[PDB]
Amino acid sequence: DIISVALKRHSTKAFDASKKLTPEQAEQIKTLLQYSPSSTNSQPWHFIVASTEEGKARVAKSAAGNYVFNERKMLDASHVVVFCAKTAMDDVWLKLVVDQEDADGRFATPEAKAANDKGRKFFADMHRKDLHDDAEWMAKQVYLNVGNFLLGVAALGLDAVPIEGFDAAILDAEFGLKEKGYTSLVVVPVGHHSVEDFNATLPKSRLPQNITLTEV
Amino acid sequence: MDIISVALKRHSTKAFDASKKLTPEQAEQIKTLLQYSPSSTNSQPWHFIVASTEEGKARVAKSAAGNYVFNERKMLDASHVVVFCAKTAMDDVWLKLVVDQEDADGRFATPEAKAANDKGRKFFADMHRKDLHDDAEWMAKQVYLNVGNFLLGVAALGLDAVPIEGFDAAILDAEFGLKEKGYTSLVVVPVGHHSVEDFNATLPKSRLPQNITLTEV
Ligand SMILES: Cc1cc2nc3c(=O)[nH]c(=O)nc-3n(C[C@H](O)[C@H](O)[C@H](O)COP(=O)(O)O)c2cc1C
Ligand SMILES: Cc1cc2nc3c(=O)[nH]c(=O)nc-3n(C[C@H](O)[C@H](O)[C@H](O)COP(=O)(O)O)c2cc1C
Ligand SMILES: NC(=O)N/N=C/c1ccc([N+](=O)[O-])o1
Ligand SMILES: NC(=O)N/N=C/c1ccc([N+](=O)[O-])o1
Repeated sequence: DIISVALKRHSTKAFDASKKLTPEQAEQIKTLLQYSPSSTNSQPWHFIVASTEEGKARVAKSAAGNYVFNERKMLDASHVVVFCAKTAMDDVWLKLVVDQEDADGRFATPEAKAANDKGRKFFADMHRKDLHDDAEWMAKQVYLNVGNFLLGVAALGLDAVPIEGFDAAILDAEFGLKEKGYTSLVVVPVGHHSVEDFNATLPKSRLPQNITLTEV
Repeated sequence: MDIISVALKRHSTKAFDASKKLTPEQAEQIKTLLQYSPSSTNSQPWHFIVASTEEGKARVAKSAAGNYVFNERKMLDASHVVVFCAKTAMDDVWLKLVVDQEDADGRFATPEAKAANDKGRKFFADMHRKDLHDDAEWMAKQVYLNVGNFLLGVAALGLDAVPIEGFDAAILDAEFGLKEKGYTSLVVVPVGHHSVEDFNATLPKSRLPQNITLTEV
């Protein structure tokens, strides 16, 4: 079941470059990215899915300097997902989200739509006008998406590794993200592990629940 | 179902049936999901409060105050309610705890492997706690990743849930003495079975189209 998946998945340290996702799997990973929940359904994100050699090479430019030992993961995997967050929460995006919810038939009346918009703005304004942490708030939603994604891809029988060891300034510049209103946060190569993936057979290790978990 | 079915079917439950409890097996399963989430460097910079008694849930629900009152019943009515907390600072005792646990579990072939893993972990941790002074946000991001893993996992178990940011973290922290223990509350997730008042159970899901959010290269 899903608990078996959670207990058996791992962060892949080396990919077999001959092993590709099926077209079906490639569509399934896009669906996972799209259907993640987020605060107010704000979906404050953009994904770059690199599957060509040229595309993956562009992403791998970010595995520079002290991050060079992540480069092969980006090159050898089948599909490499760059998770990006918006850099500021703007009204046009808030309108885009509520209009999409309306198109999907979530509102019975104009009043219901207006109440949803008002509630979304309560949370958005708390972050972007009061706390001034909307960049962080949106980034947190993207990390939530990554968590959904890693479990989902494992459940599809695919290997992956989440990567923070990359140069986001290089990756942003490579895809012109800043000027488009986004910034790169996590890179996740997806594919099938190779024999060089020493982590595939190592035991999982987590802190005991008697440290991390209180029942009340 | 496959996992894509779960992703397409799950929803944020707006009202729970307080008579429908998790089985003992399910209660163990949700704790496993919390524990086994990945995180940057396996830093696991988190604490979970799992409230299953009516007394415990009532206390968590004290945080649904003021502008957050319309999340109160979700917290009272679900079988189990999980409070996801992050560490407020990444200290060296914790970094040692994590590498010592990895060693106990058998991840290192030699003392040199263990040292190299420790060195690599500190490379990342020090970038945040020393260069950028943003380790609190870095750790909070790992907690959000855990929440994403959790919501999909509990849905795949056939359980309803809702992630909640609409709560007063000052009240919740004080209620469980979190700050003085070195933690702060970020997300509350009631888990159980929806009630007849869950208007969201039958509404269509809505997401932005991929032509807006997704570029293939
Ligand atoms: C946000 C995030 C960033 C990570 N960055 C890297 C990375 O740059 N390179 C790498 O090899 N592993 C990376 N990892 C993998 C972690 O070390 C791994 O998740 C952790 O040790 C737990 O092991 P598991 O993923 O096999 O369960 C990262 C994980 C997360 C969650
Ligand atoms: C971090 C986070 C916090 C949220 N906070 C609340 C909340 O306080 N109350 C609530 O009813 N729903 C909350 N939601 C639910 C979102 O509105 C919901 O995830 C989004 O509309 C997408 O719908 P779905 O979860 O049904 O797919 C939150 C979701 C996330 C991810
Ligand atoms: N943040 C969200 O996604 N949605 N929040 C919904 C609600 C409903 C009641 C409250 N509340 O804060 O009382 O937040
Ligand atoms: N951040 C992590 O969890 N683990 N990182 C592992 C590695 C391995 C190589 C690199 N790197 O940055 O080149 O990071």
